[PDB]
Amino acid sequence: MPAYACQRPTPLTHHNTGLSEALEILAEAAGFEGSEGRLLTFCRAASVLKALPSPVTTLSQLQGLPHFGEHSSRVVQELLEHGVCEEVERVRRSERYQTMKLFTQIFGVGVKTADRWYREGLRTLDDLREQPQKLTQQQKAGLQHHQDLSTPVLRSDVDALQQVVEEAVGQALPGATVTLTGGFRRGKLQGHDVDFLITHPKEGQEAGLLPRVMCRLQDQGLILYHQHAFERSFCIFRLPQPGSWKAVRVDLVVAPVSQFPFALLGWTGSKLFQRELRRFSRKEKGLWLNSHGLFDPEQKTFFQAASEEDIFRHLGLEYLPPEQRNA
DNA sequence: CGGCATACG
DNA sequence: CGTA
DNA sequence: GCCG
Ligand SMILES: Nc1nc2c([nH]c(=O)n2[C@H]2C[C@H](O)[C@@H](COP(=O)(O)OP(=O)(O)OP(=O)(O)O)O2)c(=O)[nH]1
Ligand SMILES: [Ca+2]
Ligand SMILES: [Ca+2]
Ligand SMILES: [Cl-]
Ligand code: NA
Repeated sequence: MPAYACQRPTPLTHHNTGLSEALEILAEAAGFEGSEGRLLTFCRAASVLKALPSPVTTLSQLQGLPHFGEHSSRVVQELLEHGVCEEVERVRRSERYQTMKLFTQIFGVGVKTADRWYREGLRTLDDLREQPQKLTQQQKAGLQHHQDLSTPVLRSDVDALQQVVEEAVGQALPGATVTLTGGFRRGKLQGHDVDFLITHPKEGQEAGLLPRVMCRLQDQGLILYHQHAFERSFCIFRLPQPGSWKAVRVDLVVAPVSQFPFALLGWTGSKLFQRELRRFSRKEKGLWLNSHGLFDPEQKTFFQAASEEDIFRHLGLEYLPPEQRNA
């Protein structure tokens, strides 16, 4: 078992679902307390279990796995012995956990805002709706649309939506393309939102595209919310339903074709996979990775990539298709 | 012990 | 601060 | 919380 998640395949479905879920509750709780280091360790330990070829049945099977020390091992031990880990259950039922989860799920609310609201004594969505002058415009939209946004987006909804985005994109810039990224590209049958990456095969033609796309989608009556030069838009969109519609979150991002493989890689995720890939790049290869490129700070040069395959090759990693990046 | 990804709106 |  |  290699130490970095980007060095091993992680499928979407696996053989240690209950154990990984438990560790991820502790990760999430660590994040609510601003403990990013402990969040990372618990996430990494969970991901290791996702990468195993069979179920963990005995404590000795953790021997030598990376990211399993005293704490993560005791969590697995208790689950294996009793079907339950008392620490995890105590977190699950804490008012702090439940409220921080509720608040941070709102579009426009992060951990820092949720925490402040918590310290002010706020506990429920109706507590937030009573004092709406305290909310940003983004938070107001998040709160109004919270119920629809809490419902998973189905993969079967996505093609119709991609077609409406493609129509708007084609008018904004003929020849521009739309690629489905995120968890759906990794094989997920549901997600909390849809992610589209937009480019054009002629370098430079994509400059100024996103505002033109957004104005057209808004003219079609499809945009319930958006922030508005820019290149990422975090939208709420009107998705058709039988006799009606529902609000869904859609992310749109533009990249020049030169950057497209880096953007595709980044936006395809998973989040842990990307953090691990960027950590690997910098710490093991001395190269700086982001969704725009890969930089050699000694040479002061950017690596040209025509494909995700190029990027794994420039990092000395075995290629993983999107379906094996579910770290 | 230091480090923990790295951007844009 | 929020967002990916 | 864990590695290196
Ligand atoms: N949410 C999130 N995504 C990030 C971050 N950094 C980063 O590179 N990404 C990449 C990894 C994600 O897989 C990708 C798209 O984000 P997402 O939240 O829509 O995640 P997803 O498609 O995998 O999940 P879901 O919609 O199925 O719930 O963006 C981050 O801080 N938060
Ligand atoms: Ca998504
Ligand atoms: Ca998204
Ligand atoms: Cl970036
Ligand atoms: Na939020």
